Amino acid sequence: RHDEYQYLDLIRQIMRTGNRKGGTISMFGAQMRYSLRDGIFPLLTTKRVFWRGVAEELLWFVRGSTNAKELQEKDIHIWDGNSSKEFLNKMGFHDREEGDLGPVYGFQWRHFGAPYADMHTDYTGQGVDQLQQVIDTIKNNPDDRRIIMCAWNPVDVPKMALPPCHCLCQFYVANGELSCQLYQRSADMGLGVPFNIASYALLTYMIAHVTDLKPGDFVHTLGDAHVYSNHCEALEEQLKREPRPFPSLKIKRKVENISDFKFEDFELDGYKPHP
Amino acid sequence: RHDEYQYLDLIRQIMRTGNRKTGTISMFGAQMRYSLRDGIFPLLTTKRVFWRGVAEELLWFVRGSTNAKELQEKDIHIWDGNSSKEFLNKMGFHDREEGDLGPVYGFQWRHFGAPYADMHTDYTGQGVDQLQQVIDTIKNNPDDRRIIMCAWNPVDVPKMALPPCHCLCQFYVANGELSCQLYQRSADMGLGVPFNIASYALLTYMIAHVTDLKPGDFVHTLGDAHVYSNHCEALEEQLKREPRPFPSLKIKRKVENISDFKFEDFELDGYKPHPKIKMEM
Ligand SMILES: O=c1ccn([C@H]2C[C@H](O)[C@@H](COP(=O)(O)O)O2)c(=O)[nH]1
Ligand SMILES: O=c1ccn([C@H]2C[C@H](O)[C@@H](COP(=O)(O)O)O2)c(=O)[nH]1
Repeated sequence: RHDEYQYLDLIRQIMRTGNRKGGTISMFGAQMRYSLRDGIFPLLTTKRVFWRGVAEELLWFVRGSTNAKELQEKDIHIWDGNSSKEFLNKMGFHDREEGDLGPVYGFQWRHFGAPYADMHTDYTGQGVDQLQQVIDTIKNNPDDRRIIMCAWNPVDVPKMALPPCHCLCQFYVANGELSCQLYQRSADMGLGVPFNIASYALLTYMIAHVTDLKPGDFVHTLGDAHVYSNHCEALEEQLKREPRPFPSLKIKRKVENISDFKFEDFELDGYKPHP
Repeated sequence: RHDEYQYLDLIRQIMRTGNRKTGTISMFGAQMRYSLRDGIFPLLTTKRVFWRGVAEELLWFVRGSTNAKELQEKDIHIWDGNSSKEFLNKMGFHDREEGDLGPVYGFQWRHFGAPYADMHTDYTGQGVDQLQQVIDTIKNNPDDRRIIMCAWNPVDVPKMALPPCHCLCQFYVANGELSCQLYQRSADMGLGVPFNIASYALLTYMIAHVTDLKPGDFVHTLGDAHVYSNHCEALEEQLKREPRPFPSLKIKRKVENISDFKFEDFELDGYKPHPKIKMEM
């Protein structure tokens, strides 16, 4: 059975048995598994996913950036509404300049625990570089059961433009394969979840490449999994669609370090989503 | 189907198809759901679980303690091997006194982000009191999707006697019920997982009681779920056992705040487990 049916089945289950809150319909606790083997890339097909946005945002997290203007320069506007000087003033951050998202993902992955000042501050050597730590552990002690990267930082969540949906991820190595599990506290099934699967499947492909392992599975765990009430009609139309075979992903060259990837290094072949 | 079959089915699946890597046999990524409704308490029945240890350890976390001697005074020795002055010296903590586990669960739940000194330091008002925060959010904004308590603190994990297995938990409210999901990075299916289910089911019962809600579900999510190779014979004996109906749990009085619970406040009725099975190191 096509892996995308897990996603469609959960949407069907939520709309048919979920809890209505004043508007969403939700369920609590779900888990999906997507194979990443033999070049398979789980970019959902029953609706087009924003591949360019997935990859550019992930490269921006890997650089440790908290500056939304670096995404805007690449025509990525996912963090726009939360980076305006007007929105930042409404939250309570008065000396915060346009584009400064605060200590969001990039900062937590590269500098967890460092005191945040602004998006231009040199944080070199400050805090825990969890992304490099996971790479070092996968290479040196792959059976380790603490290969974790955490973005949910209770100290910093109030300083962020938005609290992170992707709380932590854990890696696992077996059979020459790298697997990843993501704990996502809040999942908009309609518009958020396909993008989120692609982000963490892509991070797994990147870390596998630089650790000389093959991608295994991406395990997606959800907390509050929900459908917005105004998307139900559109989702009933999407549930009529049969998933198309997933595209393949190849990395075009031997990339040495996780910081060395560029958008052009990815070759996404055969992506044929429904209209 | 009895909820305990989810646990038994995973043990069977791990031994049959798990990855062989002391040797472990493991799978990555699993999820179980245990109903906590109508007074049902998921204290596993295929082996007798240490109920007084589950409860006393949880009350010790709620107090914010990191002192294993407070558990020892109650004849609870679960944190002993990791609190000896010899073990603490091997880890690299030289000025650490006997019983000082470092900034483990109790400290992270009550004082996340505070600088840890020792187990006797007064941390009043320091760091984030995530447990009280969870309670305030459930009472004031129950639809909130950020009702989280995190014990995985990358800054403090190197100072802990042991890195936490229980990384975070999230709460959810619907139809007057409180549910909890635990993300457990590492799960020993033999002796670890039954105790761990009981701890977070009990925490859900306690928070539901103080927030005027009814317990809903406990969702248990696992990362590296495994069995030790030397426990396979014992686990094959456990798999022959049929689960008995779960016991019930009642809270004997109206407890106002999460910090006010005492072990005598719990009434666990009808616990009828099969005997313990030796699973040693
Ligand atoms: O990567 C992301 C970011 C956001 N959301 C959705 C989940 C919720 O619908 C909303 C975030 O709102 P809160 O859970 O923080 O209230 O956006 C996702 O699905 N994925
Ligand atoms: O509450 C706990 C604590 C420990 N363990 C088990 C999991 C592993 O077998 C071991 C911890 O070792 P690491 O995962 O930290 O290596 O103890 C549990 O199952 N539950």
